Amino acid sequence: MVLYFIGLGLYDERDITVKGLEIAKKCDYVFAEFYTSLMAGTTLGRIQKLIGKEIRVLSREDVELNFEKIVLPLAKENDVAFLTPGDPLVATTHAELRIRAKRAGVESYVIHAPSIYSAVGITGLHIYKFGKSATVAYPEGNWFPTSYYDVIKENAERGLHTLLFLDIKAEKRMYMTANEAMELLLKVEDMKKGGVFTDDTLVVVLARAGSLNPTIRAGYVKDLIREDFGDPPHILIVPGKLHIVEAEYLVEIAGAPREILRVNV
Amino acid sequence: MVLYFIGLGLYDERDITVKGLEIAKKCDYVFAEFYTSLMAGTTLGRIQKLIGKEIRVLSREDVELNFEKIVLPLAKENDVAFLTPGDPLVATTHAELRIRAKRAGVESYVIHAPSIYSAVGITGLHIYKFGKSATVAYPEGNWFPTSYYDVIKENAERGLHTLLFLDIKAEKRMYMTANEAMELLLKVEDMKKGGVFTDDTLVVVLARAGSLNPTIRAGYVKDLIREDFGDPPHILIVPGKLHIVEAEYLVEIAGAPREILRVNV
Ligand SMILES: Nc1ncnc2c1ncn2[C@@H]1O[C@H](CSCC[C@H](N)C(=O)O)[C@@H](O)[C@H]1O
Repeated sequence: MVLYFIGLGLYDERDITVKGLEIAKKCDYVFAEFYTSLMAGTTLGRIQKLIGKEIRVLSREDVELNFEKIVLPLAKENDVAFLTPGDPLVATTHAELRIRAKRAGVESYVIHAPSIYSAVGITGLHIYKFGKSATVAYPEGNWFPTSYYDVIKENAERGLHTLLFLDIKAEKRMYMTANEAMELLLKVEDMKKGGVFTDDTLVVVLARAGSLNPTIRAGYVKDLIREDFGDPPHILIVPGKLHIVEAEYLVEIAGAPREILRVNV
Repeated sequence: MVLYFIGLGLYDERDITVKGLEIAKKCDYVFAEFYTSLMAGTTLGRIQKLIGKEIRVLSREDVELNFEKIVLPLAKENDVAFLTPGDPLVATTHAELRIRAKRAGVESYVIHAPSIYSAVGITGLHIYKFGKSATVAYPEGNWFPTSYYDVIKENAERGLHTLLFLDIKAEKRMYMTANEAMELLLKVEDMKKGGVFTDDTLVVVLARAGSLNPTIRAGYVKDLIREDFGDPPHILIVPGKLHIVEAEYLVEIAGAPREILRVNV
């Protein structure tokens, strides 16, 4: 009778909310997609074991083109769940699927889960200070995406931090590292020369949020661009002007150069 | 020797993650704070029964002034949990507590949970389009703060959405309603005349996010200002120019008038 969109969280199968788990366990059919993000600390098997249900994984094509043919038909006479990494409606286009559900006469409900969008709070940067977000996409052929550079410029001008989601090519098992994102940004900088992203720019890297020991590092691009931040997923952040407490946390917790403690007010 | 910052999530006792629950259950001591926000869909008793541990609630003073006197001494020789509504470290004052832990020679780990910051994705508005966030504070005496109005102005002129956290008197457990926020914003507009918030402004109200039955409503201030959005908590969003997909979700899912499809896109 219903369709549930349930987030699985940041890193492993235990990042699902108790609410989401109890609801999933009682659903008749369970579908899921693992192309919008990477849960580096679990496997399909462990997720299936926790929920006690077989999980039918769908590809991007299955979802975007055939969601109404694969999932919705069952939701008309059964309780169906659609699982996704992190929060199902953050930096995905899954919200549109609720419209398809409605038009198909299917009621849908959303169960949230920890998202990287809010988890960056662990970097010590004030969440309210984050401005517009952007995605660093892999260049393809003659096409080299650069909109994310303008976003950083716009936020920085306002003293706001910029969250940069990094690209993912699930089927090819490609996960953009913070290092690759920094390299692309330097290239865009040489092209636009806006002084937005250089070797002297302070950046923050958060890798495998959700795990108990995520990698949290802050420093200048010149020093971090070749640093090993561990396995993906990674997210890159370009902070705006720092408040004293933000700088203190980056130094004490993220190993940033003590010199950033001296904010230029 | 270990302190766990564990998020309780959005609304009720089941919004904690499985990871958070299992870790909390094994902790020797469990503390909690309910001053950064509240858990409107549950009670201390229900949270205690779920975790199966006595929970010592701490006031803002207990934490800000005495975190190292009350919590850290126990964390030095035991496993201690510190529960917070939402996702830990979204609240600005949380981060610094990890530095206190470090100074006391205590290891700390963060267990994330859903935050309203990311849960607003259920409004159908693209997460990347949210700019700087702000809090609408109740005016009192001769004090009439209005910085949140400027935040909306700066975001909107850049085509970005503005997430407005509404004031809460945690201690007294009194919540500002979206209606009161709209009244205040109209009040501020009449004083600043910036043309930022008027009867013709399109707003989105999200009430009781996390619940299976949150109220999601979109429409013009003139129509929503006296509407009943149900019990707290309420969140108010002033969207910037909309992508057609965002507008269609607001119409189909949030009952927005068809007019937004031609006026706000
Ligand atoms: N645990 C994690 N650690 C670091 N980055 C993460 C992450 N989970 C997701 N990301 C980042 O976000 C991108 C996916 S965007 C989809 C996000 C998801 N709906 C959520 O709510 O988190 C990844 O390519 C990566 O850059």
